[PDB]
Amino acid sequence: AADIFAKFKKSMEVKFTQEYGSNKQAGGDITGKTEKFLRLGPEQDARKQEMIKAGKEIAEKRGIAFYNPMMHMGAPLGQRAITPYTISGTDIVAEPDDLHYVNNAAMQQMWDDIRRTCIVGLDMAHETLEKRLGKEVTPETINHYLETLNHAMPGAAVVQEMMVETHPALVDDCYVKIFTGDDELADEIDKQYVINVNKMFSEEQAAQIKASIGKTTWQAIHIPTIVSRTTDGAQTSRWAAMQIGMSFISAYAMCAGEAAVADLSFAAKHAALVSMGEMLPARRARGPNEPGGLSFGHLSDIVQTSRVSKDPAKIALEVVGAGCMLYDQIWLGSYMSGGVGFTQYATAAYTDDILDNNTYYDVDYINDKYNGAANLGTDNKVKATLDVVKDIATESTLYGIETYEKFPTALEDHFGGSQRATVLAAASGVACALATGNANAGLSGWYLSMYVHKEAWGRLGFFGFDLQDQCGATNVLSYQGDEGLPDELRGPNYPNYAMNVGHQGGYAGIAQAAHSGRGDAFTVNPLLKVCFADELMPFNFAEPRREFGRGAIREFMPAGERSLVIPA
Amino acid sequence: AYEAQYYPGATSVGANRRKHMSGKLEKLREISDEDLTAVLGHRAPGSDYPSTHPPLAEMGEPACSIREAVAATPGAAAGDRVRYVQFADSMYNAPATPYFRSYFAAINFRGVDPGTLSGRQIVEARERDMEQCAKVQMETEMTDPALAGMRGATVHGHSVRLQEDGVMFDMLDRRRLEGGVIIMDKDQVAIPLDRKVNLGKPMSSEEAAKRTTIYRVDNVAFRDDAEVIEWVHRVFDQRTSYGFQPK
Amino acid sequence: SDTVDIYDDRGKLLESNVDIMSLAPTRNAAIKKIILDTKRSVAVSLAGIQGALASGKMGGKGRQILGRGLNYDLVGNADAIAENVKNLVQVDEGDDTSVKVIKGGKSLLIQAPSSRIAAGADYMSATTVGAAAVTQTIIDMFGTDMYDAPIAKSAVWGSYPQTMDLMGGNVQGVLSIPQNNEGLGFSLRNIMANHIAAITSRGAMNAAALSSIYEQSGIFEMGGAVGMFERHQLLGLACQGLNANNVVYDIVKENGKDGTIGTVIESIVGRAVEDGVISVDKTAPSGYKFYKANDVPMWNAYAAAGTLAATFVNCGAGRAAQNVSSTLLYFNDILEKETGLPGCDYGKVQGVAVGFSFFSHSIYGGGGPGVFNGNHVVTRHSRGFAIPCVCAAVALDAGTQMFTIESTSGLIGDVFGSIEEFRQPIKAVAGA
Amino acid sequence: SDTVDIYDDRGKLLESNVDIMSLAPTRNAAIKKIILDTKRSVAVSLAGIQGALASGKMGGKGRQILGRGLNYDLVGNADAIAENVKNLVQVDEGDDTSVKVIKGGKSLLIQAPSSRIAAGADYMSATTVGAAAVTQTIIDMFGTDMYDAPIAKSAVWGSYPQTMDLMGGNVQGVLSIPQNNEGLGFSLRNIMANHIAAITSRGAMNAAALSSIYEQSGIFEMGGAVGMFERHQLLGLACQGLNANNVVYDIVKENGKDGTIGTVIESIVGRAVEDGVISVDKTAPSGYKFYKANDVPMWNAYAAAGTLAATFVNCGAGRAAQNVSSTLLYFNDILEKETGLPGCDYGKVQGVAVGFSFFSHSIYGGGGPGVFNGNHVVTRHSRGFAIPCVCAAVALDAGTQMFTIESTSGLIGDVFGSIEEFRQPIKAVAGA
Ligand code: F43
Ligand SMILES: C[C@@H](OP(=O)(O)O)[C@H](NC(=O)/C=C/CCCCSSCCS(=O)(=O)O)C(=O)O
Ligand SMILES: C[C@@H](OP(=O)(O)O)[C@H](NC(=O)CCCCCCS)C(=O)O
Repeated sequence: AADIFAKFKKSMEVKFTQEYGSNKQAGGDITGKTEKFLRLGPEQDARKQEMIKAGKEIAEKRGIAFYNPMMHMGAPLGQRAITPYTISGTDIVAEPDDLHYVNNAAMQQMWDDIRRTCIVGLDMAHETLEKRLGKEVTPETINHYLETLNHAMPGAAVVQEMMVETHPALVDDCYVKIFTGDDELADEIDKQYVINVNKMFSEEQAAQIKASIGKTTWQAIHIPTIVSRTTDGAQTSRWAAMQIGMSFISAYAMCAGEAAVADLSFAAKHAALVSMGEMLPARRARGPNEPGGLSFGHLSDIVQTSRVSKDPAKIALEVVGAGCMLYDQIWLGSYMSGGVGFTQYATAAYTDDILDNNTYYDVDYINDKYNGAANLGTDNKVKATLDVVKDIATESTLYGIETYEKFPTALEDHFGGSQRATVLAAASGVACALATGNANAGLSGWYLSMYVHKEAWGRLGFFGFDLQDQCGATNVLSYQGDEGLPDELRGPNYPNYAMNVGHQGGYAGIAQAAHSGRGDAFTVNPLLKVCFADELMPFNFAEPRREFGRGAIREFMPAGERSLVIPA
Repeated sequence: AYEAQYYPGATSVGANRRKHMSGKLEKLREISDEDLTAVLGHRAPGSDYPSTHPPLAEMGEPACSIREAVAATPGAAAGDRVRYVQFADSMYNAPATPYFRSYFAAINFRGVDPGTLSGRQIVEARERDMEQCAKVQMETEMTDPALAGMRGATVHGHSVRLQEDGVMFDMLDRRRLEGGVIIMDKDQVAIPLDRKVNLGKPMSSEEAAKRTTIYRVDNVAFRDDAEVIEWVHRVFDQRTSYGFQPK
Repeated sequence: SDTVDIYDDRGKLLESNVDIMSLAPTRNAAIKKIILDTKRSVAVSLAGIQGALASGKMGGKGRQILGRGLNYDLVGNADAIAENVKNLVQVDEGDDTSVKVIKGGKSLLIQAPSSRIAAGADYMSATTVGAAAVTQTIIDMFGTDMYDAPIAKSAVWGSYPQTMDLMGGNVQGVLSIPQNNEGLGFSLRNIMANHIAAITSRGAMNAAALSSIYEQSGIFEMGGAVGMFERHQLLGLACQGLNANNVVYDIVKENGKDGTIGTVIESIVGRAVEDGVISVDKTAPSGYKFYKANDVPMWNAYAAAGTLAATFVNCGAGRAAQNVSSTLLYFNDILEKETGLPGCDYGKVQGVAVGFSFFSHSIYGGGGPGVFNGNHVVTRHSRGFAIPCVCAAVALDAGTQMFTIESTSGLIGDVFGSIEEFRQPIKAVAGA
Repeated sequence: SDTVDIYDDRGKLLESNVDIMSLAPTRNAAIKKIILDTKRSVAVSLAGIQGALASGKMGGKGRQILGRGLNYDLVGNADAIAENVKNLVQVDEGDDTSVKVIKGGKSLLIQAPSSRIAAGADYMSATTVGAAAVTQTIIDMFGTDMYDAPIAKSAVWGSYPQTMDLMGGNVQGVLSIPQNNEGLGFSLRNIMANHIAAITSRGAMNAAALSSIYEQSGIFEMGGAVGMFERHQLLGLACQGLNANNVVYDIVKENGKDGTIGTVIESIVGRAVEDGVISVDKTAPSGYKFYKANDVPMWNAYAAAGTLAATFVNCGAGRAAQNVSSTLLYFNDILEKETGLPGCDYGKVQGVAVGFSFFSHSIYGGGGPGVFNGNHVVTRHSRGFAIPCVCAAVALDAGTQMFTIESTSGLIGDVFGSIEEFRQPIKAVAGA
């Protein structure tokens, strides 16, 4: 698309031909193959300058050595010009350092919002009340229950005398809403508590969702960020269940602790629980609701772009962005390693419009060659075959490679082979998924892109990059026990995927692409789709890439700060 | 006897890749033993090879039919440390590409530990065995001293725009054009040497274009190499199909 | 040496003068067969796979993959499926593989050949090979395109290997995955009480019996029955689990009409005194008699028997599973108050019962009795003497529970409840 | 129904016209025996317990409980200990229990009777009963008062059950605890390469063979060898692990003096052409020949064989374990370039090797080759065809490693290396 190609050019212009800080990078050509290295070091950049000063002062105050760029071997950072990034699809120009998750409250809050969330069915609990206590559940009793719950869930008492409670001003991000596929019930619940499926989604998407979940009722629970940050993801479902239990006891005048209560506990903790993700094996041991457990389908469903857009590519690209950030920057780059981590491994897929350029080109190519297959629709899709994948992925990769070759700025932007690999394979995979409505065809496309890339340049990614690559093509359509899985159900714990940067966010994007091409309401879990269809959440899930930009320019307000109870 | 065919493709990129893999490489320059040792930075030039374990002849070896069948390298026999040589190569038609450097090592040298990355390629081997490998890479068309650099750390440059003098960026400035020749005056981890190592004149842009193992759309376009694309497609179709059912 | 008579669930003599050592999991052919058969057997929901294929609802709670529907009549082709599955599951023609079509083609029983167990570290081969065979058969039978292979596979396997288990899949046995074990040698303890009651068709004594078999097999595997501890565990197993000397059944009978936990205690103490297991050691100033046990493992076994008999009476009277937690607690607590002797497992049955009561009556976790097992954090602590009572309790429930046997264990029940050694564990152990 | 000749590590014929199906872990008595013996066996460091007792250093790294010293001469009394231990471990007098004093009283081999394995869900009974027997023996033989019993116990069991394992304890087998499994059927895959090379006394071909047996037993238990996949896996096992038709050994021999990864590729391709396994499908304009396989599983087996022969040559030349990661990668990568055919395991050996290279040369995890295994996140992905090479590599190292066989595996080597079926696995499988 001409508008994306132009937008890519503008990103290259901003990054490389307009001065940033003191880098002296005014003027020049985005197609030229040469650069003058001024060896200015870190001070050329305004953030680095601020970091240097803070480091020196803190080292002095605390009496043990700290941040000091002169500790870098040979020479300090920035022997070549330090240049900025534009968040793709936006005009937000960010400092590189401001996109490190540690430095970026929007990124931290995105993870918090997911970690602190679970979904708990209400039907099982209502049946319990009816069966064991002979209670009638009505809209009125539910309304009273939800008022109780919205008091109790943040950490407040409903039963005992002489209780201490969380300070409301510390836990203002905690709340519980409901959604239901029962339209009549929906109309009778106090609107303050309802995620309105018929209002939040298009008519087509609402119908898909309702048909999927039938006439079931669900609680979308978000526990306090402050608690999530003190503890872990495995906390979430436990917290939810405790306060659900207390609220039932109070709202329905049960015995404060009787056998029937245990049934409510089992339902909330197990039988009617939907976690963001499941637990992880010993080597990377973690309980539920950690990044590793979060399937690609799940992430696709949390991200809300699918709900507010009708552009299949845009929807997939938002998921790629959210995915590379969470999976690479926080999960792989922190949880599974740490230190400086993997900012730019991830930014490559959500900045400077390079990925977008390749993807949108691919849409045009597909539409031209496969009779509008990439347009939103179901019966315009092409059946997944080796031929279709070879066609689309090869074309995609060739174009993306030629772009990197014709624009030395783009090559220098994505200076790491891995970055380029993610970009090229993401486009290829999304493209294949868009045409076929088959997420695993997307995966085939992803792997073939890697194969073409390696032969073209006689290099691919980092030392360990293509473990999953080389296992990739063969495991796409394997049906062996620990090999076979639709990409929708794959995630960071799929064995080949469990280690390496530059993949997981792409796979999330591919999963979404199979469904967004179809205009599908969700990728794998409607419960998560509806749960996050909620503007009260701190993080704007409809626009994750922009949100990261808002965090970079210090305009994102996170939950969970403790300034209330800290010295001033 | 089976004769290797190495790699598909009829373009210059094909011929170059086959040259790299087979080790059929033109010698373009010379580096003395002592100069090579110097830039590698593992021991003083001319000094004995330090060891990591006693020589095989001294400590003896377990009863093993494989140890008995497979001759130790000189470096293995002597108990040398495993040390390395590492190179970065410009995407702007440096003769070498990482994979092809590794293929060259694996095909032509015994007891080697090649590793391929986008920005660097390394050979780890017993010190004296490694040096023979470094010598070949350094003296042949495989390395252009401007478009490539021996770098054990801080390898950044392969994907960066060239300096106006046609030299690939080195954050640590280990080598540069002086008097029309490339001088390396630091070791591969950028510790300054007490010597200036003369690596001779760089290739012209024209020559590098003809000698490169890399494809580029403004040189030898990958898009146009139907034969190598076919290779990729064949391997892809096989791997996919056989992972479903190996038949 | 210790011998007992073994009586069935209706108080009929099965075998006389049985050495308790011959009841050991490590020695008893019938126990060994139960374990091996437990290891090698899985259930397959062909109806489940069918609907998952058609709807895209595979891989766990709430999951649905749109636009990938596969319409395969598995139920209608169940005989041919079963035959193909057998061919794949079996190791050699005419080995001990069995594949049976259950309830009109909606389910399969798969018994993997024992060679797979012998060649395995554990028991998961029955699951993995059972699922592999089904997947293969479906692909073969219905000509699934390779580009749809992922969908067919996960209809069977669910979210594995993204998840550690076959989450939202259609292949399950009686056991859980190894990694769910809290401790070493715990796999056989990780069987839901609901499962046991299903398998034994709600026969309370049979439920306790089978549960005792698994529990003690677990205790053995945990190294909990070494040296003097062997006699200790086997006396427990005989007297509690296998109705040694008809004592458990007799106590139920005499307490059946009007008995309480309290009268069951009197039954047990009276027998202990009569049989010379305990004697008055000291009379206090008030006239209260302090007892001592003449045979400590034997006294323990009487306490075990009494715990279960009390369960039968208390849960039986109420037709309510929930009574089991208090029964285990109060039987043992009141027994100590009665005698000045330690309760079953030297407090450990009572301890289990305290936490179990809390965790079957609170907000924090657990559930109804049916959810608990020897591997459960709440109910693992006694050496096999608590969980058999829980299985009995679940068996006795007349319909108070939300988490019914049917809701958790229907498939398991339909598939395992057939086999004789499972539904008649006391007869199996005794050799009938 | 392929037949192969089996040859030992010196190129001597062991058995002619072996049907590969007879090599199945599910069929082969010798493999089953290796598996059963592995499950039922553990090592005990008497020296370790003695030290822990005296110093209070038990329960893990850094740990020391002051003021609780017990001075017991375990090593000096190892024979009497072994005898008492045997009495506790055995189920029945004259069963297959065995307890052997190792290295002058410092260590024990304990082989639990197979009855415990039959009666167990897994293999942990060897550890738990082994530890229980040693604990009981110490308490009895040395007269530990009950107030010191916790100290005596933990000298053996370490931090269990606060920890899930016997952390800082003195009992371990060749396997790890079930809960460490990443996947279902993975227990037999969770064996450190260093362990394998220790047990085979650094015999490179025997290391690869023993490893192949465990790996393939793993794949079988994972349900990865069902239907057509059975032939596939057994072809690999035979050609790679068991020197089928002497090809691996022959290739080593012809490449032994001057050969490289490159020349080993030539050896493999040459044979594949000669043996009719592959043919030229098409000649490209350049004269490059695109091959196709006439028998896909057989081609895979040639690639598997080649991968190992390449390991022997490249690691052999360097006497350096580290060469294995690149060998696996470049053997397969260059093989594909040479032929236009898929490398071993259709890219999965190369895949493992990419991540394995990285995780054996980087900051992020892994380590030297010796720390890897088929259950390791890095090296699990290939279906048994990678880890045998790693065990070979470790065997061949002449002393480049920090994490030597001794440092991780000395106890295991001392104890399990004495067992001839483990030390000589090709002979074991071939019935020699
Ligand atoms: C020490 C290693 C070996 C290893 O296991 N990891 C390193 C370590 C480095 C460290 C660097 C921090 C520091 O400088 O102190 C960290 C940040 C991980 C951490 N500890 O937090 C890292 N790499 Ni690496 N590392 C990266 C990359 C790369 C690219 C860079 C090539 C180039 O031409 O510049 C190459 C691999 C390749 O060639 O494909 C690479 C190599 C290597 N990677 C080399 C160092 C290379 C050198 O000597 O310069 N990284 C990248 O490709 C992109 C971004 C990137 C990182 C963080 C971010 O995403 O912002 C990152 C992140
Ligand atoms: C028991 C198990 O829950 P599950 O049965 O749902 O798995 C387990 N939960 C727990 O052990 C929970 C423990 C902490 C909360 C209870 C501590 S006792 S303090 C309450 C006294 S009272 O004021 O309520 O009377 C879990 O893993 O979540
Ligand atoms: C391999 C394994 O490490 P160990 O071998 O167990 O030390 C694993 N780390 C990783 O996979 C690191 C992943 C993130 C860093 C590298 C991304 S390219 C882990 O810590 O569990």
